Amino acid sequence: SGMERIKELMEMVKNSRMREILTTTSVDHMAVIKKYTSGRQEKNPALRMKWMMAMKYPISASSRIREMIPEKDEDGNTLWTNTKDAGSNRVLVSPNAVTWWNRAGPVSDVVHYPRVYKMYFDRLERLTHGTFGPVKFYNQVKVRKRVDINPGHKDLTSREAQEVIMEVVFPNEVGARTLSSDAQLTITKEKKEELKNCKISPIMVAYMLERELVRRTRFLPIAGATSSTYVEVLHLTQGTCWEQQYTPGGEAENDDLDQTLIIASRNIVRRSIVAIDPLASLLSMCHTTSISSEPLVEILRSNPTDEQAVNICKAALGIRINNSFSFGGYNFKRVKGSSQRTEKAVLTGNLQTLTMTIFEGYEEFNVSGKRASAVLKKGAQRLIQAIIGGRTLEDILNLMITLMVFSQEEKMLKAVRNFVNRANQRLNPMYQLLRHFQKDSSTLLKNWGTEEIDPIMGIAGIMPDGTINKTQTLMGVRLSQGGYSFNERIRVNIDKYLRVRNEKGELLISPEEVSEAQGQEKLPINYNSSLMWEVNGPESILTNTYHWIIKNWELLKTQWMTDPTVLYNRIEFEPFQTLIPKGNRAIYSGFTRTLFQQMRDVEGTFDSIQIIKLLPFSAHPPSLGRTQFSSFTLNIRGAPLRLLIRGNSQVFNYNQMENVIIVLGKSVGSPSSIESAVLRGFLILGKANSKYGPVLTIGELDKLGRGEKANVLIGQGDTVLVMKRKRDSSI
Amino acid sequence: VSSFKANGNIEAKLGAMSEKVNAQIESFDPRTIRELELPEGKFCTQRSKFLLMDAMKLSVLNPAHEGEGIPMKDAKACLDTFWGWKKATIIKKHEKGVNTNYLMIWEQLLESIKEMEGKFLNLKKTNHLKWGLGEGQAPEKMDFEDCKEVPDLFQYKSEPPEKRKLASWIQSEFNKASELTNSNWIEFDELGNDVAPIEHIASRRRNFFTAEVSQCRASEYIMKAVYINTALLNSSCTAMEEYQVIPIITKCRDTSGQRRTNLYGFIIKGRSHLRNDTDVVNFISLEFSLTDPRNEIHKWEKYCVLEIGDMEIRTSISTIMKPVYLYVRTNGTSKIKMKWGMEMRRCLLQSLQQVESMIEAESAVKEKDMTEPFFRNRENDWPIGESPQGIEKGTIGKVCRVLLAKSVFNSIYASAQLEGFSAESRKLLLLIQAFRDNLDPGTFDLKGLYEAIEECIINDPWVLLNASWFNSFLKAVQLSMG
Amino acid sequence: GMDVNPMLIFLKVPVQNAISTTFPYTGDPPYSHGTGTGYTMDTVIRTHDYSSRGIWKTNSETGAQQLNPIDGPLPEDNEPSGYAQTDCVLELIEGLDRSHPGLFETACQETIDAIQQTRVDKLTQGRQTYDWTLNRNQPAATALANTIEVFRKNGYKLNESGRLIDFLKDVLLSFENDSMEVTTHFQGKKRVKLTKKNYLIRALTLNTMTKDAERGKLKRRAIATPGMQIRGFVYFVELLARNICERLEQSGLPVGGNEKKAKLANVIKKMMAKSTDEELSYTITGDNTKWNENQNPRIFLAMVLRITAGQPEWFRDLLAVAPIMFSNKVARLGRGYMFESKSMHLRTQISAENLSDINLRYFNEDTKKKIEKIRHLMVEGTASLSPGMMMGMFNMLSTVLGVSVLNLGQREILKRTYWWDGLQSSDDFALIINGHFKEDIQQGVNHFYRTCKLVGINMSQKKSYINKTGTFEFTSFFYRYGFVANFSMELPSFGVAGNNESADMSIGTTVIKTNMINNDLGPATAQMAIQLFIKDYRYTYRCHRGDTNLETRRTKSIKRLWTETISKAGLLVADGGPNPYNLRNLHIPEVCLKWSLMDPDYRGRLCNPNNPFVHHMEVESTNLAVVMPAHGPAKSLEYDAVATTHSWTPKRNRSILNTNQRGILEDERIYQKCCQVFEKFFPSSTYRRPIGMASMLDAMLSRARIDARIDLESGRISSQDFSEITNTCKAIEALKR
RNA sequence: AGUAGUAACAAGAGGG
RNA sequence: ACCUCUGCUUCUGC
Ligand SMILES: CN1CN([C@@H]2O[C@H](COP(=O)(O)OP(=O)(O)OP(=O)(O)O)[C@@H](O)[C@H]2O)c2nc(N)[nH]c(=O)c21
Ligand SMILES: [Mg+2]
Repeated sequence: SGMERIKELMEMVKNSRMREILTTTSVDHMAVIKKYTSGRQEKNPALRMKWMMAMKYPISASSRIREMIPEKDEDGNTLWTNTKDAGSNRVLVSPNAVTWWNRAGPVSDVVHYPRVYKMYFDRLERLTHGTFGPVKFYNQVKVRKRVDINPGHKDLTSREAQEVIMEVVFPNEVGARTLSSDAQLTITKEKKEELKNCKISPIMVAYMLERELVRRTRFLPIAGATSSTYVEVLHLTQGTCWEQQYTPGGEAENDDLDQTLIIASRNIVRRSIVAIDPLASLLSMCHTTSISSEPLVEILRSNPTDEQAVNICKAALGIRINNSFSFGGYNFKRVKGSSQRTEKAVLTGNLQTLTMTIFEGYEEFNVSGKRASAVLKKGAQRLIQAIIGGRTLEDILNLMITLMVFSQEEKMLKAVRNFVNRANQRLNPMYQLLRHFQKDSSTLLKNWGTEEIDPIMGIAGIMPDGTINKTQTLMGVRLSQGGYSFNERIRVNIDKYLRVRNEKGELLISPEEVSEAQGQEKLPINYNSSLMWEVNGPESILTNTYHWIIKNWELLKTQWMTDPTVLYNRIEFEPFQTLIPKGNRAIYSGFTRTLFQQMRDVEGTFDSIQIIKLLPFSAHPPSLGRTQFSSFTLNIRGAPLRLLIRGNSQVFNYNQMENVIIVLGKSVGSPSSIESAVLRGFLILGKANSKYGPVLTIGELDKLGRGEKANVLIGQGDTVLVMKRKRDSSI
Repeated sequence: VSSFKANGNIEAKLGAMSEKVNAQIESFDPRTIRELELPEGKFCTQRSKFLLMDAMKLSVLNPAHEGEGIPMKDAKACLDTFWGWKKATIIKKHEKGVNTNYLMIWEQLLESIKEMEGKFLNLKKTNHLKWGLGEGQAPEKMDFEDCKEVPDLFQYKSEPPEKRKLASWIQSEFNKASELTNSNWIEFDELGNDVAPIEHIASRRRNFFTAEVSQCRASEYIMKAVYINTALLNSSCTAMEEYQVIPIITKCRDTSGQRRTNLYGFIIKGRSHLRNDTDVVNFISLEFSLTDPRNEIHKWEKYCVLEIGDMEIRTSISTIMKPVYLYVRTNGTSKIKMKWGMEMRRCLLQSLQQVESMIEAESAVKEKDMTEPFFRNRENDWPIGESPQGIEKGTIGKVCRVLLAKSVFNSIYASAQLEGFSAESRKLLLLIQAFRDNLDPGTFDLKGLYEAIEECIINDPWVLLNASWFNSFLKAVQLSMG
Repeated sequence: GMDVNPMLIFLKVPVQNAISTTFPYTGDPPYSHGTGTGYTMDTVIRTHDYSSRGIWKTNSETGAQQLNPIDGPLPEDNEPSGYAQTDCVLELIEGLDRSHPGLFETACQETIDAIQQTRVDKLTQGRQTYDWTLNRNQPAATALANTIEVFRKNGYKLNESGRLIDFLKDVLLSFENDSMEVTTHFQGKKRVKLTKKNYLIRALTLNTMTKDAERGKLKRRAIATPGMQIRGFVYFVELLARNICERLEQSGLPVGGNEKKAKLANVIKKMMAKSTDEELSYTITGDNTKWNENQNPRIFLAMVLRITAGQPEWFRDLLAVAPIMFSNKVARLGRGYMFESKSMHLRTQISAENLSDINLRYFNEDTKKKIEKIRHLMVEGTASLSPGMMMGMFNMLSTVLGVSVLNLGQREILKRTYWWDGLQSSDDFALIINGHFKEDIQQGVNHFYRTCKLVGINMSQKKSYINKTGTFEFTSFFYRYGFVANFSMELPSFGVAGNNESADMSIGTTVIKTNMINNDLGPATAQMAIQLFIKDYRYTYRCHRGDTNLETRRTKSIKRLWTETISKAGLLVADGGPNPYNLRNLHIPEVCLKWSLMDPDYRGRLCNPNNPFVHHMEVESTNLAVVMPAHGPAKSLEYDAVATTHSWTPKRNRSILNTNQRGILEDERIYQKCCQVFEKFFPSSTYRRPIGMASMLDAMLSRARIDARIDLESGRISSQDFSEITNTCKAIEALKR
């Protein structure tokens, strides 16, 4: 219509003030005058409301209330007055007016409410159809992470959501820029259809659409699954000392499932490699494990994920594999050659040390895709040459960039224009270098170079542009055609130690190639296995192992005294082994068992805390070693923690005052001057003594002799009198 | 700045700066530190807005009477249960007041109640009532130009508070506050039905909680505070020109289960044109007690106490007449104080969150819910008190009530003294903790820290007690160490 | 004879694990009564005392006495000192540049981009702001409006572009005016001409007042509010500093609670990994004393010039403005004092301005001494305050300074028998010092402390302490081998928020839920918190369940609604309904939770979009409350709620009706009228602010014309409407003429 | 008087 | 003596 609004305007413009304002206030300046006010933000709203709710007319309502409801109700209550609220034409009304309206006012229809407020109603749906398992009690470290908080988002940026909401709610006010993406367009169609004829305030529609469309996150202490449908009920599923097992109603994302499958498979592989029979152990865990009560076996049967650990599990189960990995949404299959993982430091174009892994060796790569394909060659941080094809030039673009990133070349390293987030958590390096060069090739292409390709009337070229050129191109870039048999899944076999070979006997995958990254599952994994602690996670491997030792201490102690080697070999210590760097397991064991023998040998120097502390490190065939250790390294979420041999550390300490052992900050309960189990082949006697010569490091005790007592900087600022023992202890 | 390049600039000036600029660490050993010094002066006196341990109630079991719920009607029904009235006399003078005026207010109140009709009661603005409620006591406001010449024109008194020292009554009140009564004081609104297992677990724990707390005398005070402050804020807002009477009522249930209405006395609200959130409403409180103030007058400095009747006690081998007193007081509060008093139920949360965290910590290590064990296997497993013999331990039930009482007293006796005392002493607590954890603690100006704590102990009875408590803790820790 | 002592629990329970009991936040916090003039004077005096050994100058433009302690004599004792050294500051900032290659350049480039993009209306965000046009505090937007208006009347209107930087240009150019004209309302309206000097003093003015409701302190303190001339310049300086702080792992700002906790944990972990097993490690739980009073504008000028080295001169000069203005600031001295006569039972107000020449007989000894010291600083009713940073505001930039000192502690820089790292957040810090022996620790602590002094940072020796690494405190976070909970900090947020019925329900359940997740609120206590909240809500809003016999102004109407409802379980609590909440559904909006249980007519009334109660303004401020935590500044709180008839708005304060400023209410009413009708033509302007130089009227006319045409050639409208509109448009067109 | 506590309230402002 | 208005609005920053 537009009938009454223009009449109003006419009316207003009759008035001189209003005409002046309307004629001398630009659209920009309207933003200022819209907020012009004498009213201030209430500094104590709780008090003010308590005060005002005692008053007859504390509520301010549109003046039209006066024609919409009676002045008084059946009971004699005045419902509205003609007093203008300060600064507006709203009037002062009673709360009785709100109730009146709610019993006797104009009934509306609410067909759009579920659709506009879908984000909210969906929460209730997921709960109404959720299932509760039981409550378990235990201590678990809840690590603070950024996590998603709104299920059902469309993964739009704030720009793209704005653009979409403008098209949906206010199409004629869009301006010049209209929607690129097909994701944007298909959302626009749907929403336009769902919300047609909608008479709810477009403010609420836009507000809700914005909340719903944009992925929002938050930093929270979270122990379990990090998916948004789990985050949403964190208050219900997780307490300080408890877990309420629960499954929300509705379907999981395929992305969350895939991600969890990879985490599960890696955990299983990593646990299995440290068992006496890895394949037997992996198969066992494959057959007992579930993700959200789905058997892992079924998932592995029907899930297309190609990943090293996943493929090891598939191999074990007789499932055919595609011996490929994904990178940036494109499937990669190495044709010929191989390379080597190497940890080295890299100065980028930002001017930044960032020391993640490199691939170093000859590797031919066939790369399938959505609408594109290519034949990338790679040496050591080299793009030996990438011939790319596709339906559109566009589809050749995405993959073009992806492949320059993937090369690891110095020309893309020194071409970027940080390595962590704000919480200082390390981020994905060879995926972020892609994200950057995604929305800005500019520098890369004009810092890559060009090439003068021969007439060879077939192999075209792409320039530092996107343009096509005849007998020039980028450094090692081509545009040709070629690329069904890439997707064919092959039958493989797998040996006791998880080596995967094709039917011709060629090595496809080895457990050591499996990424060492300890991720966090988006969905709950239940191993249901005697080989895995009931409580998942590396922190929990630590707390559970020590908790278990302590609670079984009487048995374990007598086993320590009578039958050491059986104790060392117990299966409960194998998960803990996965936290110890592979290269240290044997020497750490050797060191530990020797210290334990010295404790046995030198009577009256028993120490239960020292035994408990070091015991897990005994669980590996020991090697002979000279090396003295002041600490053992554990790797917890990609970061070394050091457990000190002598006394308390941040990782493991005994607190006198509580009389409890605290492990990564969690209590796991509790069970002469001579220390028999700190140095191999020495005793600590007590306080250092100037009347026994100067202070040596540990690594200078080297050349002492039986009976010969020194002063040592033993650790954490202490100096102690040691003595090289007269006899030895053997293992 | 644009061409600046550093070359030993910091190092040079460090080498030119006096060694008196330093942060020398002094080793911290709780065995060799002194107790906090408390202020000296007259003894501290009561400053709650209502009587605590000394309160007396007239009550009606299962009230039925016309208009059950209407405060004044309930009050009359409670009054009607008492037959021991008698001509009022003054037995303990408010030294600084016109004690005659207080007597006359009581008589006026009683008469006006006797004759009231309607649901509310506004008292006549007699001379005695206007005095008690500070009518006209604000100086007439004038332009400076018109009074700049008055000889005694002066800045408002802006000086440190008068100091007062600890007296035994505050500890005694605290003891009583943490004790069980045989009445349930808290009635809770409904929850949605329990569905999740954790909900069922929580409701079992919650019921143990209420069963420790609902009967706790601290919870009686909560209900007194919430009722008084709610009625006084509503009345303050709606009857700004009226001397409105507010009966002091709570309702409880016996352990038998029967409802009971309780009348403790009355409040008379003064005028209440409250603008700023600190602006004062004067009121008079008139509260029943069997306590004879003359035995402990320092507790009752601001009160005029009347003898108003006798109470028959009858073991039916004897029967004895117990004087009934009326504790009468001018007092004041503000919108900010009333608001917080209205919210005193939050004290339940501070206590129970702590208790629950203790149950949960143990549960984690035991890998099971330790609620029933904690509440049922009453070992004395928490130090919560001291006798002449030494440290006494109590059950988790006792802990819940002591922590509740602490929280409730923090609300009743909220002060800047308490704020600063709490924050500064907390550092000293943490230093002691660091010593006991073997973390080799050090200070930079311990003397300064002590002065920072001690200047906060001025005259407030609760702060004086909390300072005393810190010292007892320090001594106990010292005894357990050397 | 057993005496109960709750402190004895600490014999058994580690202090951090029962730390909640040391926080008395169930009682009302302390409030100031009356003037802040005494505290303001205090602060002004202290700030000068700490810098007293510097140089005095008279400002050419304002005549203000200005003390300069920079590059002054070096500290000689442990008292708070302002003798920061330019060369030492520059060394630290250079050290930080070295440690973060490209960081300054990037942060600068982001600021330049922001300068170009930022709209004038950005300044509409903010709280009470000194308004030089009124010589009074006003809301930010009103203060902005007033400055813009007075500017344009005096010939400054580069800001008509709509860009912030053009308003900044206007600000500087305004200082050339011989005679800025404003209008007072005599005690009516009247033209006042300010001298160039008067205007400049007002432009450089901080208003001062006392801080209420602060916890943990016996005594009150003064705070300050700057005006509009400075605010836009502060905006950009702090944006620059923010960009830098975000990339500093030692910055506590601007990350919030959980992320701050993550970053502290990280830094311990980092530190511990980087040390050797033979090193000792100690943590200082650290507080700076007299932070605001000892930081110096001149030093921040140096920091800004250094950080922006190599950048375009226009940008450098732009950023330098805020520091320069702060160097030349003055404080309003507050409301003055009240006096009283016992003999004559009277009382009177004197002004802070009166203090320049009032007879001193009226005052107590303390106050009289204050006034005597202040007099030499007074200029046109204000006190000169060149040193210090009373108003604060450079939170981010002072954090950069602190971090720069932390950054010095790397082993490769120091090459000593000790080294350090830590976290800095304004005037809180945690320092982790490592070395081989205790004497290395002491030396390192002395090195750190003395360096701090050389740049005007003063560690509080009374509030700080040191222990072996493992436990520490940082901004009422307590770490005992990992952060523990402090539930009591949050207790004040448990209650009825006082926004409206709808918002308060969602806020109340969300508070319980977030405390379960973050502050170890146990499930039993959480259930009780639901029950206690519901009760408080029912009493506050008088919305007791429809089957109850409590008498209020609302009870009769709610009972009717009750007796007339079939499905009573569908009634909102605010409509006399039952509480549906338990632990499992705290994250579900009430209206959603009861939707399927509601009588369709009730629902249809409740959710009628046509109702006259709801007050929608803007998408960007929808479902937003402001809450005041126990500690720290006021915060926006998002809540989830369906807009209903319970989403109402309480009435405005009416005290202005009795004042000279009552004309403002009418101006407000007009503007809203104009903005509302505008929104009938451009609905989208409630979502995204419209852009344009066109007048509001020309924009609306063009919209009406085109809308009527499409209406016609879509079928929606008849010709005998399309006539009426296009005609009405032409009348407006002419009436405009 | 009382509240309070470094300065305030114990009604303010306006009209007549 | 009456009449009228006001109850966060000369005072709450970052
Ligand atoms: C850059 N890449 C990527 N890539 C393989 O592709 C896999 C997936 O890449 P990614 O994004 O780093 O994922 P991933 O390593 O699984 O991540 P994470 O282990 O952190 O969970 C790598 O683990 C690696 O095996 C490579 N393989 C070879 N041969 N050469 C290369 O240059 C590269
Ligand atoms: Mg400070």
